[PDB]
Amino acid sequence: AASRVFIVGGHITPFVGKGSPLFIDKKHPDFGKKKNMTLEEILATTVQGTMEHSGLSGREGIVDQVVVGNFLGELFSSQGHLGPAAIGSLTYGQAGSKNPLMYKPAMRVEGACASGGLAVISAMNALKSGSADITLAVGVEVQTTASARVGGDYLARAADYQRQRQLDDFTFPCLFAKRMKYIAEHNHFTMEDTARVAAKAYANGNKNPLAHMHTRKLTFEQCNGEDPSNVKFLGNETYKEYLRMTDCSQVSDGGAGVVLANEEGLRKMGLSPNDSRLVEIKSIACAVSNLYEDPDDACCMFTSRQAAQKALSMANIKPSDLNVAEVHDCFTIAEMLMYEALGIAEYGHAKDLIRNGDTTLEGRIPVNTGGGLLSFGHPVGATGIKQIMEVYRQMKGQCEAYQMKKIPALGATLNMGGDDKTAVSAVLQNI
Amino acid sequence: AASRVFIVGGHITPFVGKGSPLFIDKKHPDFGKKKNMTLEEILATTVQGTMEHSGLSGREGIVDQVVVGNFLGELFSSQGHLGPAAIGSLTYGQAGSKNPLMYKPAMRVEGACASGGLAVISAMNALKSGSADITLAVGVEVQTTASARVGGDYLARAADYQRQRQLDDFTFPCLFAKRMKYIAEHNHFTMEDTARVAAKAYANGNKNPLAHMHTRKLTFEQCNGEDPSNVKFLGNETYKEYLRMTDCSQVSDGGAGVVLANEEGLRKMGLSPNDSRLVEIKSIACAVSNLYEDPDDACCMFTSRQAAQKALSMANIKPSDLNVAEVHDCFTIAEMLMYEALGIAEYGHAKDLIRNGDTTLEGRIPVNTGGGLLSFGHPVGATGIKQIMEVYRQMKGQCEAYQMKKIPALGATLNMGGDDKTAVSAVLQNI
Repeated sequence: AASRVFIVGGHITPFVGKGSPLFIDKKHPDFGKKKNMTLEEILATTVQGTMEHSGLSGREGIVDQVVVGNFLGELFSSQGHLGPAAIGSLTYGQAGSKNPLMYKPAMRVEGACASGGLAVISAMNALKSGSADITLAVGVEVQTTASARVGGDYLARAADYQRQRQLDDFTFPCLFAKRMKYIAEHNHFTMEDTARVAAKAYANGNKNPLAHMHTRKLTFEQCNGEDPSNVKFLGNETYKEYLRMTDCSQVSDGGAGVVLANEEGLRKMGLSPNDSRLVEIKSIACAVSNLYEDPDDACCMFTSRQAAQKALSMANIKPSDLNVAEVHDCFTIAEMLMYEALGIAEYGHAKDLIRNGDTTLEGRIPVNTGGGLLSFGHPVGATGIKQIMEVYRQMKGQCEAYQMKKIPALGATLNMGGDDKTAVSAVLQNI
Repeated sequence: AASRVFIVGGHITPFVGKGSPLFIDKKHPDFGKKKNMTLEEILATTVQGTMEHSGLSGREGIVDQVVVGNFLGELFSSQGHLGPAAIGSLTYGQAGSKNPLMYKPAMRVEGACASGGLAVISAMNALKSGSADITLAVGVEVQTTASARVGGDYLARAADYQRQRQLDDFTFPCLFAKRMKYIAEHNHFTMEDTARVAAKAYANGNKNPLAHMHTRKLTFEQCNGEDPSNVKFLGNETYKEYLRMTDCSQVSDGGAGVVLANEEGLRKMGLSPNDSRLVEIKSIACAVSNLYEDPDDACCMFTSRQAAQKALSMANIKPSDLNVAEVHDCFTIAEMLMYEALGIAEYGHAKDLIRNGDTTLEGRIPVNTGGGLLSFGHPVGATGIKQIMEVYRQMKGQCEAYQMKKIPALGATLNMGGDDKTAVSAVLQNI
């Protein structure tokens, strides 16, 4: 009865927002002449691309169900109910066309910035339960339709809003600035260390045409505050000094999709489980903590640590076995904590890794090889599936300018929601 | 083959809003002195009541996963991320208390007014997949924090918002008024038939202390428009004449929860699968259509029909085998169409059932025995789980003044999202 799950293929759209030449604003050659994609268009592009790149064009009816991850569509796009949006995504814009997805099951799932990861878990339950053999998991978000401050208030839906919205209009930046204060007070790592994380993300993004910040070049020195425009922007005076612009992930639009199959699903598609286009999901785990209460030790992401430890234990591997990882760098501060949650650094030693370059493209454990949430960008619902697909892409040699020289055999993802209140971690094995 | 799934117990809160003596407004003895429950409070009450009534007190750690159904908490309560809200619900308001739900998997699922039904399917996939043996599915909603018109706009998130919000502020009432015009043009049923649905709902709700409209008595004649206050309130002139106030489900706050177990889960609790406190979920099915396109025949809810047909076929029963049902009467008009989608009336014959009383408490197929969405009320995320629990309560003889005299052996639910764009249907078998 031991039922395995395979990534058959997937798709990542360019991630776009302010600072990307692909984002249309008063300044783009096409301003007034063309528009940025709507949520519906990103979803359509993501579903279509996922089917295309997974060998399902012309046989989309063998997909059993679709799970959508999305956090804030109801706010930014006035649109919930993305299940039936997904069902209409294959033929979006062609009135009355034949539609092989009609009447299949579909839903949206949500857990803040972990929504993409949750969509993958839900898809996997289906594949393991008798009810599906092939599933589509897609994550989409549009956040460019509101100002930075309105956006902050929207993202604050991930916080304990009643308790924490008062911190700052930029509620999440402030919650992480609050960690960094405590982190500095305990000498856990420094603001130079977090600058070094950004330097790496932006260098990696410069090699990735899909990255929101692909065209932006930043030195360590700029990331460390030697740039007048790298402002300490928070309003809350208690935490203001601990966060720079470059410490923050992007407000982005984008989508990512993956096709997941069990062994019967592979058979229906004419594939063997040893097919070299495949990657096996050896394990996936989810851990969720208490929205209403925060641990004292701001130097440890306990929930993320639990999810990663569960996933690694289920896959029967240790962190030192990992060859590549994607982690939830919603801030530079978060990336450092993620190294310790994943277990690739001991508590208090993420700083060793970032000072030695161990997580750069040339290091022994490259992390966020295409730019992370910092430079690739952070369309919240897409992020969890983008993580999975970036491990997949490295494993199949598809990353071009940021391709790892040594093709990774084992990889991990670690996707987080809110201030370490939801976490989803997967262990992937190259086939 | 697959593991069987059992309802072990569950909970329904009173559903409250304008017209309920339990709802605090400028007119309640406690106005200015006490407040209505927040979403967090409803969720706490619901999670605690569910554990309470499912024999899990003290041993809540044996629950493997929690799934929350909710539609619009991000709008009405500025709060998403209800997974970790649920984890914190067991001990809500007791700072630092020990919490056996810590680090369990949890998420929110969403498909408009089918969000509760989808929570149930999702929990069931977990039970069948190796990852859970006992699950908690809870559905909650708070909608009384905005006006009726704002509420209309928020509920329009269930529509194709870009395409359909233009119809009316009351977008869903208008979409169903639009069906009713077409229905009247094809003689499918009448506005007198839909008055009869309301009259039965309010009579049933008068026997149910949990019903939002428990204290409101309405004759058929009032429901049929012989009451000056029963107005045709829509703005859209094309559809305005086809919908009265009493045709509409309530804007309610409330929660419902259920504990679901597989065979191993029963064993862990000390229960045998023949225990007379249990109900078996013999089948559950989901069907989703295209958000962007509508079928011409407004007289058929094709999606709901597909879900019901799949569920009945999986359970190897016919509609005529059913002894009780709960259907999605978001309008009286919807109830009539639900009879035909469920298959207890043939196409064009729901009118025969409402005229002959077959779906009343004394009929051979009672439907919505406690008031339905019309009188019990409609906290959208709770509805789907409330349906399961109402069938359970009838089957176990717990409905008091609205208890069926002949205990039902077989029951069905049909939960719908939006304008028949998502449907979830379950076949329940009494033990």
